[PDB]
Amino acid sequence: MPAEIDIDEADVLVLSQELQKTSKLTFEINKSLKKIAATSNQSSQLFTPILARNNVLTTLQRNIESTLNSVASVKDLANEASKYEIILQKGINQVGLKQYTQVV
Amino acid sequence: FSEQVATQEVIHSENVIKLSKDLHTTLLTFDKLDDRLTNVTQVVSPLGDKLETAIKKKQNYIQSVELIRRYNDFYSMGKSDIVEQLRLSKNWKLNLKSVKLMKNLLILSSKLETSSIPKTINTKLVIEKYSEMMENELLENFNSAYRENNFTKLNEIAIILNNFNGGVNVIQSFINQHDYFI
Amino acid sequence: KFTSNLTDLSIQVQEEVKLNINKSYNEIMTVNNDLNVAMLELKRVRANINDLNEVLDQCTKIAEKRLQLQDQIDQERMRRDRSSVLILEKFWDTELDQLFKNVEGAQKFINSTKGRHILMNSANWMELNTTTGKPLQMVQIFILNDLVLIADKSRDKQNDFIVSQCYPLKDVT
Amino acid sequence: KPFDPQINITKKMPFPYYEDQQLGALSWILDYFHGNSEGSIIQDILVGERSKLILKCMAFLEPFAKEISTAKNAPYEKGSSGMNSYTEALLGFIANEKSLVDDLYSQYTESKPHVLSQILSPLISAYAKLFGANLKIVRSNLENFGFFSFELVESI
Amino acid sequence: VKHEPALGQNDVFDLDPLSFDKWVPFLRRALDKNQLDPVIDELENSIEDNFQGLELQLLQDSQMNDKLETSIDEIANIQGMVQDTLSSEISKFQIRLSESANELIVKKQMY
Repeated sequence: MPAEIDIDEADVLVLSQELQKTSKLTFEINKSLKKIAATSNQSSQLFTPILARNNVLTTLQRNIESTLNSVASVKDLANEASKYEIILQKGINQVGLKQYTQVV
Repeated sequence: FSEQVATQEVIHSENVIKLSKDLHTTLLTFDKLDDRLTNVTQVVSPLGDKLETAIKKKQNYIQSVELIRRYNDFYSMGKSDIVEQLRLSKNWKLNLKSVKLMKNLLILSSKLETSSIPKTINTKLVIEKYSEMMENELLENFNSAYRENNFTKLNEIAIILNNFNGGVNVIQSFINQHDYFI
Repeated sequence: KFTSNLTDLSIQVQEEVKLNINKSYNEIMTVNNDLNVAMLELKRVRANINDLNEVLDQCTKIAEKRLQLQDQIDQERMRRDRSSVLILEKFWDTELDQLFKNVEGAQKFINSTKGRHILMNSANWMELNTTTGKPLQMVQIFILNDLVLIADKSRDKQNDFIVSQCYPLKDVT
Repeated sequence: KPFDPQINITKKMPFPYYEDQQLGALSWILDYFHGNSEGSIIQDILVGERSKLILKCMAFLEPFAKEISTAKNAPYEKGSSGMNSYTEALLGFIANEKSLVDDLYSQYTESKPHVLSQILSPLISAYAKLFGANLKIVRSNLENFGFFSFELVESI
Repeated sequence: VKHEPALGQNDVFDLDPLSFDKWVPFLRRALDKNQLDPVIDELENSIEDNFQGLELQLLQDSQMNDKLETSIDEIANIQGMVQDTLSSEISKFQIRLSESANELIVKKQMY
């Protein structure tokens, strides 16, 4: 004002120091993809074989557990189906969530 | 003269011009930033979605078994302090006072409704006190007696005993262990 | 016998796929759990970084908005060279944020509070008893714009009302 | 259950929100009913459940907003009818409608905002109705009640 | 995972599981006699940890598995786009700090 006339180098380089503080925000950005994308690659490879074992359930044990009764007999289904007229006529709340619905 | 005003011309004109152009391109960069962030957390809905599966009946089984061996302690007969730590592992190290003397007082504090009332909490806290005295000799053996153990035997064995606190009793067992010569 | 194979291979399926895949999701989705916390708080502070895109790539683009608002002004069609406030207003509001770096440091207000635009330096000069040559008490050296605060900040750990050996710089020798 | 939503505006209380004892069995029953494909049906039923319940709680606050009780006192004259709180709990139960409805998903499902149309398009017609009511008690005379219209503007 | 801690006795607060902590220990064993008559109900609560524990164990590994596919797949593609966006940010302060010291160097020439 009365003597501050050279303010371009100091307020603008201070704004470049703020841009150096925003270069520290680029350290927060390289740090952002660094920490976040590091969690991405780390959890990604960490749980891909978890999708191979959940896939081992979800492919092999899935249709294996489906084709358990690929051939299964005639009278026994009447027997245990009648035992699901035992258990399915116990209500829902006695029986329970995947108890009832999985008997369905 | 117009050398200085040439610094005003190139510096002010190019600075304002490429300031707006580069900062507007930076605004397009921020558009890509919130783009990838929105697709990122939107892809991170499966994180919480799978993360509801923390079925803490494990906590009911370590807690139910904690009630069980707690009742083994609460028969005034919890002599299951394998000697005396148990040695080199009871959680990973000396945890006979860590998981159990803190369960002798904190499970002396475990009052369901009446649940072996304060006749039992006192002497159960005296099992916290006997295992606390042997704990004092234990971390005293860890760091105060060794005093030569630059390794984890002072460090991560008393710091394995860092569920027990009050390490200025160990500094008291440094004016009585390492400044005991002093 | 195929029902015996259902007991063996399917008890392996439910029991061993449930227990083994229970280890896969337990340990591996525990790594997805804690690493989900890592990308979770990383997503939160990443949203703070997106806020920094507003706090720096828009705030210095607001400085650029005044800049190309002045080259957009360009009102010579030479005395319109006062194209910055942040030559005065945000430069003594940044230097009055050095009256907030001052007012934080205190660093006058206490009772001078006039002009420390460049509160230009602070040092740690443990002073000397000038006669005997022995040391005196310590003193922060607060060299402001136009006044000196040679303040013993001991045991005045603030920097609110520290011991102000003070005078103005225009006759400081 | 029904209740005056003004009681959750007087006491400012948080709005009802169902929870996971249901919701695990609910979404389970849904995709369970996408193996059965009748999740559309029980979905439309559920539009029934919460839509009618908004007709219940929002049947409480039909009273103080069908009637703008300040007709021509000065003309306007108080700024103080109850179409404000009507539209307030209308939007806030639109909000917990939005969340609590659009929670329960295997994430990609088409009709989730179409569900929101199924629940709220009748309530769009409810606001259009009471919008009609205050639209005609504030009618037929500028400065009837003519400034008070601006709060209607507020509401719209 | 999330197990094998010390936990003894964190949240002292005996949790009254089937109220077996309340019934045997806290209503028939009030003054430290029992838990010996109640210790039988504690081992019975361990069998109840095998039947309650087996019951929750059935529901433990039950919700599976379709698919969380683009968790991994969008983790991959969004990780590569995260790499390219990180190139946009390092490029952003590259050209940005290049201009900052550029016209702060011509502004140092204004100094």
